[PDB]
Amino acid sequence: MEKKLEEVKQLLFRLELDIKETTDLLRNINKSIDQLDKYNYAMKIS
Amino acid sequence: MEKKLEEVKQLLFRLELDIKETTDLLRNINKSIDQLDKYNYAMK
Amino acid sequence: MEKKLEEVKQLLFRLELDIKETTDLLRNINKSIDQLDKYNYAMKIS
Amino acid sequence: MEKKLEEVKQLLFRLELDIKETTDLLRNINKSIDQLDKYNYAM
Repeated sequence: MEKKLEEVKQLLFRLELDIKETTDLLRNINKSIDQLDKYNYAMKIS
Repeated sequence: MEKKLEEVKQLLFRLELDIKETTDLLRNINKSIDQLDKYNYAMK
Repeated sequence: MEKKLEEVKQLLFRLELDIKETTDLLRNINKSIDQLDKYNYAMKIS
Repeated sequence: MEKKLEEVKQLLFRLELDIKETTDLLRNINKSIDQLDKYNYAM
């Protein structure tokens, strides 16, 4: 079982990395949309 | 096996916290996107 | 920008579903760990 | 943003593969747990 638990641990590390890389990409996208927000605020509201 | 179970239990929980942060970010992005639609509605 | 955000919306939604599947999986793993703990503890106090 | 979204697509693909691989492993672990219980009545 301990062998199998180690296999689980290694897959959890993979999922953890998947989420890390995905979140980093989301932060990039988030900044992009924030810029679009500020642009459209200036254009349409102010 | 006790220690190994603890190892996995700890890692599971840390990953749950990470995923929570991802979910928060998703919420924020969706709110920013909704803000854009709001400008189209309100400007006009 | 329109269809660019459309694609964003599609990806965000796909990710939302994948996150749900991941969190469910993590709870399922935790259940298995909990059961293994029950057996291990039973051995320890025997 | 085009290329960043493509990278997101690739990460979702990898995530989904990894979810499936983990699900498959867990199924096998749960079978072992069932065997533990099968032979647990008499310690």
